[PDB]
Amino acid sequence: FPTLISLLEVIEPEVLYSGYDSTLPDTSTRLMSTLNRLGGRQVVSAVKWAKALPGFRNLHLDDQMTLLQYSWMSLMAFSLGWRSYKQSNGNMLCFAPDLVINEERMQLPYMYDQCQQMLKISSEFVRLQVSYDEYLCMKVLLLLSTVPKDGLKSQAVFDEIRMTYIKELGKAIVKREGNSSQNWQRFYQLTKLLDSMHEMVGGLLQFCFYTFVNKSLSVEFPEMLAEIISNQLPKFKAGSVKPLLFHQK
Amino acid sequence: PSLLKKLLLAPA
Ligand SMILES: C[C@]12CCC(=O)C=C1CC[C@@H]1[C@@H]2[C@@H](O)C[C@@]2(C)[C@H]1CC[C@]2(O)C(=O)CO
Repeated sequence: FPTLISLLEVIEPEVLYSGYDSTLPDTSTRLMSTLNRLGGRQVVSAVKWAKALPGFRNLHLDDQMTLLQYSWMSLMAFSLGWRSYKQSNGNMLCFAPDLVINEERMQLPYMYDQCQQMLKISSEFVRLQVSYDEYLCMKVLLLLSTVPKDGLKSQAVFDEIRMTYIKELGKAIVKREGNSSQNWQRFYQLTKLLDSMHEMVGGLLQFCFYTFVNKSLSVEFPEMLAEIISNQLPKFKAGSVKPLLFHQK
Repeated sequence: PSLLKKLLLAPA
């Protein structure tokens, strides 16, 4: 019998290369434009992943678009945290196999704070020693953790999917531990981590918003990512979006 | 006809 966790493993996309162009002025602007080009391709990969995610296609198309537009930065930063954990134990930002950034190069203008914020996400994977299956279940829950205050068009379907993957997270925890003493404690810690992602990514999103709107910074964005931000940004800045939290705020 | 909508409706 096939399991949901085994399917999450098989649909996880391969890591993308940047195609980086080390033969140029390592300016802050060019690095940010390079990262956004990689980010746009990673979002395309994440859309294809969501289409294959068991249950996601049952949502109204408009809800599928809302969830991807609202959560894309959480997905990208969480996966960056995982790669940086597995490839460098949280010491370097492992954007792609050909684009590994150590924190000396984060001294570039506008780069220090955002790199510290990305490293903090990776440091949580190190602290908790997150397993691959726990990571895969948590990543689905991030896709399902930011919603309009006024609700979704297929609310009942959404409620069912979200509860399904909360249960799957519990199953991944039970598998990680040939015993029982820590199952609830572990679920508590990982749902605390999920809740904390909203704030841990908030500064990254605000910085992205500013580089998108402030054209004099000359940061370039690829086409589909620009479309996504242009829809997400007004909703976030207007306060019309809410996080789904497991614990009292 | 946004790019995201097109991708969600596309086959692959
Ligand atoms: C998705 C992305 C690129 C691909 C990746 O492995 C992880 C991320 C998450 C952080 C993103 C990053 C880039 O897109 C550039 C971003 C948006 C950065 C947050 C702030 C940022 O540096 C900018 O706002 C530059 O304009």
